[PDB]
Amino acid sequence: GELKTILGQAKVSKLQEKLKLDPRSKITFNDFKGIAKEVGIEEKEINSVSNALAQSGSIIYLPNSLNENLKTSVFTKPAHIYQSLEHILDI
Amino acid sequence: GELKTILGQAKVSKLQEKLKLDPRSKITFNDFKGIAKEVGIEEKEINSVSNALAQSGSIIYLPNSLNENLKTSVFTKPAHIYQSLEHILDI
Repeated sequence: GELKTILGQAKVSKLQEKLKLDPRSKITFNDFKGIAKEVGIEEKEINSVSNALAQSGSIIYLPNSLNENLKTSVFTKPAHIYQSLEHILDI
Repeated sequence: GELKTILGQAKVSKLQEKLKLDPRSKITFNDFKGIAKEVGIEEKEINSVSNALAQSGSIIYLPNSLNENLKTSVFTKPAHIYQSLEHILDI
């Protein structure tokens, strides 16, 4: 199923590109779902895609957080957050 | 916790930026593992990180492919592959 795998991945790549163009750096998870649907990602796959993007460091999305804000927020440009955190904690 | 999750993700973000700057567009999984180790990702974590990067569309990695070339190859700049494939097949 190499062809099917690649073509589905291509949609998430488009999602990554669109989050890059978007000037927002923090959006709601509902906002994120809408952008994912714009590039053709099916509803039943959005949760899985959000998890893959978080584990790959492409977004920060912390649905298990008890902080009400982080729980429903998607950070779409997390490189700045990673770099800032390692700077201020000197690690 | 949120902080450990973010700092773990930061390593995979660093891996993505190393792969972007590497002149090669196709590397062995062995070489991929080595670059990941350079940024602190252990061999114990590599399979999960590669799954997340593949599902995110950040790499193409088809280890179960029967084509002997693809099964050990990591495509580190797949954006051009996605574009070409959708173009030549007209969706």
